[PDB]
Amino acid sequence: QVCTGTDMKLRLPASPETHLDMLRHLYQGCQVVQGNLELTYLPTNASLSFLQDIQEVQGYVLIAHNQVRQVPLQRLRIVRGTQLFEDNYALAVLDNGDPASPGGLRELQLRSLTEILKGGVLIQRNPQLCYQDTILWKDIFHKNNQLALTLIDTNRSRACHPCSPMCKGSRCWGESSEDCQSLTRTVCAGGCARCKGPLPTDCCHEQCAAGCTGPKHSDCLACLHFNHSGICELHCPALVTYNTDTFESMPNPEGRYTFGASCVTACPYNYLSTDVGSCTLVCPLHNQEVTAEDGTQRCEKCPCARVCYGLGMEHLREVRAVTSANIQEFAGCKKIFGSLAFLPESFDGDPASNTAPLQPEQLQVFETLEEITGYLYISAWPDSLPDLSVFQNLQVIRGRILHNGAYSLTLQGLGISWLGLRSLRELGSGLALIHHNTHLCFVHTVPWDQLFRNPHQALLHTANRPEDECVGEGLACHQLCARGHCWGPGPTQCVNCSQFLRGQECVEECRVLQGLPREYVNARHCLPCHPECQPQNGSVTCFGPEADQCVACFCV
Amino acid sequence: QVQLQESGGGSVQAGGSLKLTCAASGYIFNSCGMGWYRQSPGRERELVSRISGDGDTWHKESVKGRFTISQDNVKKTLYLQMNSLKPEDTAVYFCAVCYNLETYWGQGTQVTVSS
Ligand SMILES: *[C@@H]1O[C@H](CO)[C@@H](O[C@@H]2O[C@H](CO)[C@@H](O)[C@H](O)[C@H]2NC(C)=O)[C@H](O)[C@H]1NC(C)=O
Repeated sequence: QVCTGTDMKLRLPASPETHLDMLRHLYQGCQVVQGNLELTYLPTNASLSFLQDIQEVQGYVLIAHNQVRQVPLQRLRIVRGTQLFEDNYALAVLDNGDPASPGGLRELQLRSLTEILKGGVLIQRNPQLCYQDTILWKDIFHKNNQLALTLIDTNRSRACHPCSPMCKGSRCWGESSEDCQSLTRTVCAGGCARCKGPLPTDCCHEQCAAGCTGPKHSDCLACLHFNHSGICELHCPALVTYNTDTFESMPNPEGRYTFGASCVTACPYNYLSTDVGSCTLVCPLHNQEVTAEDGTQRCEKCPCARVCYGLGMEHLREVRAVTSANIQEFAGCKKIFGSLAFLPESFDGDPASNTAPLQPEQLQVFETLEEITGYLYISAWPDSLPDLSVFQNLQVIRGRILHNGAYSLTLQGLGISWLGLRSLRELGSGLALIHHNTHLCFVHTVPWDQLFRNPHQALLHTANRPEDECVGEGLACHQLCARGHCWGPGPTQCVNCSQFLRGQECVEECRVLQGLPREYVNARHCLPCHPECQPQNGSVTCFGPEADQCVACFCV
Repeated sequence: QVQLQESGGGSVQAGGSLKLTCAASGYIFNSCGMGWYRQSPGRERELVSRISGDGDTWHKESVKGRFTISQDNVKKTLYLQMNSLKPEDTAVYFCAVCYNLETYWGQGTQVTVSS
């Protein structure tokens, strides 16, 4: 029911062939959009029925550069505007029109939208759009909306059918009788912020937003602040109460975490639980992340040890790419708080800022890297390097920050022939996008479903090297890779070994009983012997690597 | 009624400065944001600088550091101080005030930067 929005603004989707698939995966079944609902560059034939359940948007709504004529958001009741398009608009409808029937948005059909808490409305250059000038927009803006500057272009290249004759006051989102605008603010008695009618009895509880079906904080169409199990309330119950004599902290059995506009018993997967009682993706200031025995992580206020920040964090907040100017900042980092993006400028250099091209050998700085809390984005890569094995120790990309707000892993326009991300076992959130890598095989040998953690995730892929061109050249998983899962060719690229590991190579059998030198197995790895251990012709030989655990000769 | 009117437009060289004045008359106040829009020929009217109803200031990135928005509650005026002007700032500038959730507009004043 709760999903994450995007953060792409007007930027062009790199893969139009899969852009719509991404939106479907994000929003199918979703009712509450945490973040921004951005619907852009959609073609005339785009089926958008997967948006039909969206009821709340926490950030802004952007509908831009589409040729599709209808965007079905008829259940959207409230846009909270906690983020704003251009920092000013909760609703932006731009350039939806074409460069028999012409494309271009024809109606908004926001027939349930009765609440814009913060932000104005921007509607520009939509040549087929009607009814933006038959809506009393001031009714939708919340009583206390402090930023509602609004600019609505009403040039159109077609006649508009009048509102249905059943619409009171000639206000409607479209031509049908179901598109009449219901007023919930300007018709209220006693200046109450929202009502369901003209009398004082119709005033909503002040913790409601958007409207009501009755007088109580359980009759709201939306909560102004927090939904506490069907009750709209100003704040969630604290996780701690204080003993009334000592004021020592006591666990509160009714305590809840804040998550968007709701009170939850536990933070959802990939979110951090704070001591403040909030679910967050980025820890607040002066804090440190701690992993519990579950794998669940808590944020904790803090002599706080030094940390490796990636792009989008601290001094790298504005930095576009990993370059030769900042590459050394990641030396020895097991965990990068933030993201990594490799762009053409990373490896071309930039003479304007006198930034030298990033050399391939410098990418070895990531060999220690196990975890990226943000995303990994690679749109250029050294042609000499056949894979991404500089990240071969990377175990998880959390995706707490997502490229364009959607993608935790992006690989595009590269010359690599395989992935080589042989430790990658989790994409905590976001989609993977792998396209237009002309030489890249070993994409469908990866069990992507094992890496994902929620059903809104998927691999989107196109214009890589065709599966049959890879098969006809003999580029398949090694025989020792369990279930034909691998990240590249040979026995060092298996997801899971069929037998044993001697270091990085999957082998059929350790030299426990035969072969020289002898080895002992430990967690299905072939670790050797102390050389002064005489090889037993019959049985085992070593139980450890030192001369202590040694049979035939400190066995010196 | 209520009216907004801009003055102070003019023509300067690149690097010049101008101060636009938006004079409000009638019963109107900045309750839900006020600011300056600009519109070039063959281009959209777009927000440049803004003060919200609770006093938060915002500037379009291309004018950040060069434009200064201010107000005089006694005179009921909104100002846009423009320094280090660039040819790309050439446009008609409009003030807009949001009051009781309705947006009111001036007539616009021409600013021309030559280079
Ligand atoms: C607050 O959240 C509760 C979930 O606990 C919402 O309750 C659901 O409401 C819909 C329709 O209103 C029903 O179809 C569901 O069966 C309800 N579920 C439960 C568990 O009660 C409630 O609508 C929310 N209130 C808001 C957002 O104002």
